[PDB]
Amino acid sequence: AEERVVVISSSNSSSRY
Amino acid sequence: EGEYIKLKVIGQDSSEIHFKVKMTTHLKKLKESYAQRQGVPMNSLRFLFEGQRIADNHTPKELGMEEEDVIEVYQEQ
Repeated sequence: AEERVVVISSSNSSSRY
Repeated sequence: EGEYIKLKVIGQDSSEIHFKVKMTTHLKKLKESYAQRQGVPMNSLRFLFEGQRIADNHTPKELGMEEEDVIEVYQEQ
């Protein structure tokens, strides 16, 4: 298998619904 | 800004997926990503660090994790 690195990202008036 | 640390997640079949997380990251997000990528429900798995269960709201800081630490994934009991 190839190396696999996943980046976990950090944890509204423009909305229309 | 804080740095990412890179954790190795080892599955039942010895496969590995590495995750970059910050020391403040709640590890539920890693668990969800791992389960997604394995195509199984998150609640079918238990994630262990040095044999101890990793909680959804555990952080690497709380667990004393460092670069290249290992998480093992087992079937839920």
